Amino acid sequence: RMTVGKLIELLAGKAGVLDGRFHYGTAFGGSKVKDVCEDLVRHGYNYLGK
Amino acid sequence: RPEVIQSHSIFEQGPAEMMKKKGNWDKTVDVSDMGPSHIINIKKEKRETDEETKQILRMLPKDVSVAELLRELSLTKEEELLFLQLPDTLPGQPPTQDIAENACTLADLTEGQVGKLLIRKSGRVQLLLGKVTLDVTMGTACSFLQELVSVGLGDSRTGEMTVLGHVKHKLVCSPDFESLLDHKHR
Amino acid sequence: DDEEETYRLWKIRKTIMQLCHDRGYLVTQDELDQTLEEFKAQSGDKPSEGRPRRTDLTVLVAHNDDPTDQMFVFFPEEPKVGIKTIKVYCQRMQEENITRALIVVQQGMTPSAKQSLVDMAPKYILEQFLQQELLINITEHELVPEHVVMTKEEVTELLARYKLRENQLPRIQAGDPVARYFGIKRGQVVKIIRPSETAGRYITYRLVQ
Amino acid sequence: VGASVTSSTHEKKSRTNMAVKQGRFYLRHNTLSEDIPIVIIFKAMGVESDQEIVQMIGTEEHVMAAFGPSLEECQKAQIFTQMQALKYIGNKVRRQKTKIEEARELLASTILTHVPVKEFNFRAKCIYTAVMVRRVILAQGDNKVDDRDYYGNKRLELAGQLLSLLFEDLFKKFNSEMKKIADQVIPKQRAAQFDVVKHMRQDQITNGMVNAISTGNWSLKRFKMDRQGVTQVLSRLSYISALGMMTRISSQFEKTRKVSGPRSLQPSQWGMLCPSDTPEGEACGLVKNLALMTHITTDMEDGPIVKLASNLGVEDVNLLCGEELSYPNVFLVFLNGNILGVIRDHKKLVNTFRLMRRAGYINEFVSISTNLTDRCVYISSDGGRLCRPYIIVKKQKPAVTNKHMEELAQGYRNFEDFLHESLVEYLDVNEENDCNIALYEHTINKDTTHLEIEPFTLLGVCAGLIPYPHHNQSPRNTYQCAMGKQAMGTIGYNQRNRIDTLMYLLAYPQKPMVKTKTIELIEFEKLPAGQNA
Amino acid sequence: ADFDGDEMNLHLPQTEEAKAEALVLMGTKANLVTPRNGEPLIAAIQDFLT
Amino acid sequence: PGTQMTLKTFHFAGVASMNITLGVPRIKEIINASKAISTPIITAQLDKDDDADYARLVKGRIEKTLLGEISEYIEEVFLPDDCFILVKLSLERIRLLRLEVNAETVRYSICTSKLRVKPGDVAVHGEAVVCVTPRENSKSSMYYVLQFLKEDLPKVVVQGIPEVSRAVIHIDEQSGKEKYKLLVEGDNLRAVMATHGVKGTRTTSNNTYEVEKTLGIEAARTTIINEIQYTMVNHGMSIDRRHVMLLSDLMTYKGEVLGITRFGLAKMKESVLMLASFEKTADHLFDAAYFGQKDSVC
Amino acid sequence: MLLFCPGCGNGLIVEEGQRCHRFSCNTCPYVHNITRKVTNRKYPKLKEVDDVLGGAAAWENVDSTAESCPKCEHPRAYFMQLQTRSADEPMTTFYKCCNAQCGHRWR
Amino acid sequence: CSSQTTSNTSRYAAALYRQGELHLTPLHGILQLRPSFSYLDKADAKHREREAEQARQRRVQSYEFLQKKHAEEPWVHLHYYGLRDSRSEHERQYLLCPGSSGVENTELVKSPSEYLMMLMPPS
Amino acid sequence: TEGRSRDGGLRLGEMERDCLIGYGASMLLLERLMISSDAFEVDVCGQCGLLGYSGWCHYCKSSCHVSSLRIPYACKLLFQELQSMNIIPRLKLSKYN
Amino acid sequence: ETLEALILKELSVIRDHAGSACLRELDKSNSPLTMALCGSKGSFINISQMIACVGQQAISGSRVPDGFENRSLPHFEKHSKLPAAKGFVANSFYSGLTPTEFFFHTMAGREGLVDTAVKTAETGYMQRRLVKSLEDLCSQYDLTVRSST
Amino acid sequence: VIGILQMICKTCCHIMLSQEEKKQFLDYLKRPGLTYLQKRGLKKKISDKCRKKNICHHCGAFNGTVKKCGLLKIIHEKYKTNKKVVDPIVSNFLQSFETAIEHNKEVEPLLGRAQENLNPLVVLNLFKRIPAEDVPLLLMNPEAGKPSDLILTRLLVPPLCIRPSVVNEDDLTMKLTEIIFLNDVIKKHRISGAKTQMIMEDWDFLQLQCALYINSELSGIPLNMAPKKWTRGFVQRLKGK
Ligand SMILES: [Mg+2]
Ligand SMILES: [Zn+2]
Ligand SMILES: [Zn+2]
Ligand SMILES: [Zn+2]
Repeated sequence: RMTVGKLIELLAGKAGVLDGRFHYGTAFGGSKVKDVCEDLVRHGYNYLGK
Repeated sequence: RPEVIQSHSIFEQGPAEMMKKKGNWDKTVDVSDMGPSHIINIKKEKRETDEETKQILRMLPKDVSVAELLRELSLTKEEELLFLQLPDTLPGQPPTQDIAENACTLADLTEGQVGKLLIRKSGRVQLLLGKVTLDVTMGTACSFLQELVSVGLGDSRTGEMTVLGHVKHKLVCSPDFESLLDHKHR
Repeated sequence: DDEEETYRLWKIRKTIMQLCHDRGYLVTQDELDQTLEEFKAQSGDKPSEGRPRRTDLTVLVAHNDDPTDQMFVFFPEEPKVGIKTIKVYCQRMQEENITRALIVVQQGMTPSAKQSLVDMAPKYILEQFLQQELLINITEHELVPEHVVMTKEEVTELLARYKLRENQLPRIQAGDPVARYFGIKRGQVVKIIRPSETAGRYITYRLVQ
Repeated sequence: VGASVTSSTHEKKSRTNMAVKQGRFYLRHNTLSEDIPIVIIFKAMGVESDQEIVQMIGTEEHVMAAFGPSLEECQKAQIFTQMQALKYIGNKVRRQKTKIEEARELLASTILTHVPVKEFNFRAKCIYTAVMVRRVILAQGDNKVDDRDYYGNKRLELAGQLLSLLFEDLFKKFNSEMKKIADQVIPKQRAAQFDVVKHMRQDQITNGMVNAISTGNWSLKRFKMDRQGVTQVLSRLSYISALGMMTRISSQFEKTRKVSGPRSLQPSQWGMLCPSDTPEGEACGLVKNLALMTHITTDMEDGPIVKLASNLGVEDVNLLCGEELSYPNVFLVFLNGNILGVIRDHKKLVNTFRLMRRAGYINEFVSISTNLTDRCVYISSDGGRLCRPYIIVKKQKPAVTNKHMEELAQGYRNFEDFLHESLVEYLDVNEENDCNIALYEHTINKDTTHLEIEPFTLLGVCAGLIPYPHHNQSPRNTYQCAMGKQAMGTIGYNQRNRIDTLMYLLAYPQKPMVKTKTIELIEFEKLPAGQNA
Repeated sequence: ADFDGDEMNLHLPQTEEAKAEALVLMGTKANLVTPRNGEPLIAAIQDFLT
Repeated sequence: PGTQMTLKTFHFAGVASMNITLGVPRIKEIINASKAISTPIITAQLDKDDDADYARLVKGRIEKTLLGEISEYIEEVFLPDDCFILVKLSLERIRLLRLEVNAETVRYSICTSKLRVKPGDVAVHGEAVVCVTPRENSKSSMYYVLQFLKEDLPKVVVQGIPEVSRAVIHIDEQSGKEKYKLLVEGDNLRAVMATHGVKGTRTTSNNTYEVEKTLGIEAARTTIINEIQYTMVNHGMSIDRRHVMLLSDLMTYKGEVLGITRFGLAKMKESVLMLASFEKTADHLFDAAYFGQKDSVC
Repeated sequence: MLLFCPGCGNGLIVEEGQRCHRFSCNTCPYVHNITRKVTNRKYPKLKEVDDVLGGAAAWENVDSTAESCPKCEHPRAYFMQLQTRSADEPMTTFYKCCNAQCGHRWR
Repeated sequence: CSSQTTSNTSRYAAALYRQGELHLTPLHGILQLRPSFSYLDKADAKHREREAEQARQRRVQSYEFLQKKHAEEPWVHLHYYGLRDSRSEHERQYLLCPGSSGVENTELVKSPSEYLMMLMPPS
Repeated sequence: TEGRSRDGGLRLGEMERDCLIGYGASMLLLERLMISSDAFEVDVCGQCGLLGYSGWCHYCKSSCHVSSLRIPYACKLLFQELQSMNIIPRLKLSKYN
Repeated sequence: ETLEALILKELSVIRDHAGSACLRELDKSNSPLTMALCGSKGSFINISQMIACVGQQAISGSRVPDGFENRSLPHFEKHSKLPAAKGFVANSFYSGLTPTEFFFHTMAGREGLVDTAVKTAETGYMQRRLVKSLEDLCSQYDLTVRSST
Repeated sequence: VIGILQMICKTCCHIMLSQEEKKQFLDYLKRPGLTYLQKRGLKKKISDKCRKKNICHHCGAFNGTVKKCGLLKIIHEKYKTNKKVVDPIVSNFLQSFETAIEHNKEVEPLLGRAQENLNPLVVLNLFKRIPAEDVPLLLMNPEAGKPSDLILTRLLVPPLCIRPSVVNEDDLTMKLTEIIFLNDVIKKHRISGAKTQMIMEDWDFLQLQCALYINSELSGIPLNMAPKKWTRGFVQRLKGK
């Protein structure tokens, strides 16, 4: 089905709860995965969510 | 009707075809210029397209206003008639006509000089009419008769007709809305 | 031209004579391989050849069972046959006292003749073909499985085996090309031997109706 | 090949045809007993010299050759002057001085009804049919058959457009019923005078409407037609269900048969209709939803346009003869399908007309565009057609600058201000066919004339609830649209007072942890419909 | 079928004669292979192959 | 499989041309056995394939060729005493076509279904030209009939066998042996196979009704089996051969190709109540009663 | 080409009633006497000449030069070409090859 | 036979160009001429004669009413003079208007500002 | 009946009918389509071939030639209509041996 | 069509080589790869599209047709023939589509949905006629298959 | 009806055929194993072979063509004028209208349109006289019915079972009550001895309504009485999904 959109949502959400924020997933925009992963490693979690 | 036919495909002679056609259709009898067969060359039937009315012989080009007038001045300097159509209403107000805000018209003006025609480098044209400039361009080209005439009603019962000439070109005159906006911003 | 015409003549003669061989009439092996140059030797070029008479053939007989049973082949010349020509054929027939003859038309014939072809006589039967058909022998084509007509005894045996009544058999149309080729009337039965995709074989039967 | 026009005005809806069944042309209309060769209509029409008809159609040799056959039948028939032609088409009149005037009247007022004429100066209608024929003959040159799906040719109607016809019918019927009873009473019932106020039947209007709205059937004897299923019960499953419904579009085709046509997606929809949101199943493609940023126009005055157009040099049509049309340098000028004159140097006309619009003299929604294959300029003013706003670009620099956005954010000015100052303008499907649009600033080149305000506004209101839609495969987005409506959630702050046939709620809902900007525009997160797992 | 919200019917034959036919002829055990060409149709599906 | 058919693309023999019907529409086409179809295709062999002898011309002898370009120009000849039509011939161009046509053949081709103009009305002044003389037919006709005599170059009615056209590339990959073919888009098997210089005995058609009329039933039912199997396999679905053998037998056991439709089914079966349950419920019943038909229940 | 009468503007017709043919009107006595020849027709119409000489027709058109195939190059296909539609449009070339069990015919 | 083209002709003016000067004149009207085909109708009429509480008025829209209206107007006849006649040059003298070459026109006082909304009145 | 507010009942569509002719299960699709849906009993007079009532044929005024049967209701309904359209289905019956 | 054939050839080999390259770089034990190899779910084409490069969007077996006059979207110049102006998508789902690509992708996807909806009736009808004629035939003890009569 | 009426000699009610052909087709009918399809084909064959004849050999009686003159209206063409020599019979028929020609002038323009109209009464009293030996050649089995009964004069009202109380009542009921109502109208109306014209016009509407009872699809209904609403005739409840 190639719903990569769900795989990103699950990571942006995780990195968003931990620091009290809402992330945006707007069409043709939204939070880039290159920033979200560097947010997670700050909180002691692995930078790809596994 | 024949059925046994052996065709041929070997190369033939072009001048032979020309000679055959010559013999078939070039045996002219035009020497039969008898009275009832005479044709006045100025009375021919005519091609559909007016510009190419030369279907049998005895045996338009691009233009621009600056060109037209300057040939009408340099190459020729005789008189000519032109038909031009002006904007709905002119810059003037109705002169002491007592007016509904009626548009002024040439029918309501006096005689004499009324303005100047200005030709600019690169062939741009403007009609200097009072305080405003109106752009001018040639109109749709014509190929049919347009005769200018004067209708003299000499009496209530009868009058007189005289042809004055024919019209060869048309001109279109328009306000320059861009210029008016530039002068008075909105 | 006159070489394509002779080619057509050669081919149609080949086919007609092959057909007569297949119906089981007298024919000589040395004719079977009559080559186109052999035809040119026996018959000259088109302008010298009289179509309506050069190719007529009646030597064929039903030697298989009756050497005294003869038949005719005719090659009319006019594009459409008329009543007079078929009457000429039928009176020639009466002079030779024969019951069967073949007809070939280059293009066709009058509908009046078409109507007549059903009612010459019960004892006189005339079969019509078109030049553009016999120019190929349909029996030689790959999509046509081998048809073999069989006698009354064989059909008796067959429908005794399966307990059939003859009307329960599948049908072959009376006017079908192959049936008309073999010249089989109503009520005859034909065996078909289909070529299997493999070395095996399948048999089926059809009733002429 | 053939051509037809569904000539329609305020009074009646009609149509006409042409046919090429053998090579000559003929006019087909319902009230004419048999098709008439075109040249016969032209001679009856008031122009009889064949030379002039050929001038009307064209001068180029092959078009004239292909028209040729279409006048041999004429010269076979003993039909040489106008009067004979009116007699001929009089004999051919169909009915549900008859031989002379009645047939003239029908032609004058029943054929090509939408183009007008007053004093039997039918030159105008001659040109119109001459254009119409010139299309068919030239159309055989290349198989560029018209695509009826192109949205430049689609109009939309609303509550007002519909209610108007219904009320006008009822009001006319109210007068007519008051009429015939008024006629019946006074002459016979009583010598002393009566008064109508004793017969103001009140129930007739009220009933006429409410049963029409409730039943959704709009029978009208005026047009001998009926429209079904024009209203639906508002759906209240969830907040987004009602909001979604209030932007839906229906279609006239009504599932009559499979044609593999309008169900597909054509680029004409760009920015006007949502790509992702369509009903799944048998209705797929017949039902559509408006994009997020769109406008539907309304009727205009039409006055100052025709006046202004006449000033910009367009000549009157009837002052010139047929031979002019074939020249390669003259363009025609239309107005809502009507012919308005002839012009040369069109690009000046278009450029000035756009500029006057930007200055605010002509209404904002009036559109002007060019067709180069037919060399016609189409000016359009009728309402019901869609529009989008774009930022204007000149010489590779946008009109709007950070200062303006600062002003707007602080609050000095408002959207409408950007319109007078010629910073943004409304484009229309037929007009955005002409310009070049830039998608982002860094893609601007020498020629871009407009710039998108925000590309994410391409999607609709239901489809804007997906996060990261541009990372999924397309069918997935279409499925979510239809299931977002069925979710269970909140409805509105008065939901505890509603008594309604069926209502689903959720106990402890929550707002999304990953949210789109369309979610904030429609206030979705004030009425959420889910829970984070 | 796919367990995405599907539905299925069910009938209970009412005659001893109909029980015998349903079991002998229509049973799954007797129908492991499709009659179109004889290939198997009842076999392992995803997440058993992995 | 019929419902499973997805109507896949790139079925164009790898050449993106020859838009033959395929998929469920082709299946309907075969089952219905309607005597008229779209895009019929015939194939043939002659003797040998490639380079420099005896083959390619045959192509130009049966496929499409207007009169047209064989005249470089068509020009008027009016002259005070009379006028007539002229047609030029480009013999040199013909030779490059090497169609066997010449002036005399064109002469013979005219006078077929053309206003009964006699051979004396037509004249040939040279191998490069042909001319025809106008005549008044008096049936709404006069000397000016010239316009209705404008019936010579592209389209009125013509010599040759009509209903044929062209065909295009279809290459092969297996170079281990040399193998090629001639295709034809037409609707006359009898004629094409009957042409001189073609190995007729291996021609076929994809129109079942066409083959029946020309080679008997057995050729017909073999065509049906071939075409079903070719369609299914092309779309990648596998079916046993014993299912298609039985379908073809049932369709062709009564002596004719009976289509599986209302007309054919009425011709196959006999019960009135069975027919009434399928289609045409009104007429079958009323007609049954009139005939007093007694029906078993089997 | 077409003509209209200068006097009345209708189409001319061609007829003969005297020693010399004439271009005449049908409503007014204007006429022109044709003494010369005019050279442009209406391009008449007759359908596709396909099987004029179908099949292995006469051998007079044999020729020497021929092309060759890129793949196999077996000894039997000599050249031929054909035309499109009418007097004023181009002519086409096809290279068709045919032994058995294939589909070749190159454009 | 003549045919009318437009009702108002105000915005049309004839012109005569000359070296160093150009003279205008308002047009009184424009008309189109076509050959008259009434004679076939006359022939038809001759052949045919040889062979052998009122409802709401609608006469305003009927053609023969216009004919009757146009018949009220009497005919006037006119003496023709061709271009070959010197009378034509005699008449042509009237196109030139006398006066000083350089004159400041009293009219056309309106400035470009006034002219813009003058020709474009408020909607 | 068919509804869900009304008590329901599912359908053996024409596709299911054909699947059971796929298996050749002759007694199952007699049971499903007749025994469980609309079984019915009627009286037919063998002498005149058309149905009567209560073992008495009003057409013949006799009871010596009546015999009962079991036939689906919808087929009995069909015989009523046809006999009303003046197309009579005179049915002839015999012992079951 | 010569040009189209050449452009389609080039724009297909671009995706193939990008598809091969990613798969060779793809470490074993990767999940989509495990599913693809064992045949439980997916295929190699899916993996290439999710990572490397979405293909050439095609409608009815051809590049995107002209929808406006001489172009597919106003965002491109007249008479252009370059890849992007006719439906090519150089963006893998991981890196997201740009607005015009997303539109062409939706345009290509919709055909499948309409197709599936349409196919409901035609094949049902074919099956109804076909079975209604064939139902009686039954194999016998005599090995013949015989019609009802 | 039109098929059978095209066969019969209008003078003697016989089939028109040669005795040899009668014997031949009798023997054809005696062929065993007659099939429905063969019945149809034979009907076509006999119709084709019979239509050629125009004289009844049994009594020398001439017969003309039979053709539908109007919707549910039939006409025979015995008294037809021909381009060939005028038949004495048609001249005798033509010359007999002098009285009406004198009374009314519009008779003269259309005296050539006088043919034999077919009404239920005349067909019924014709069919009744067909002889027994002929029927099976007409392919309708004499055990199934007789032509005389093909034209109807009575109807059954179906039981209340096949038309429940609440449809208020079924449309078949409302149709039937209308038929009887209109029937009662005719009988009282004719007894009331009014002008002929209505008596027959009233009968045509009854004919159409009786037709409309069986089936409700007929498209030939003129404008000013076409049903404004759709209705369930018999075939509508047999046919349909
Ligand atoms: Mg599912
Ligand atoms: Zn004239
Ligand atoms: Zn009884
Ligand atoms: Zn008799």
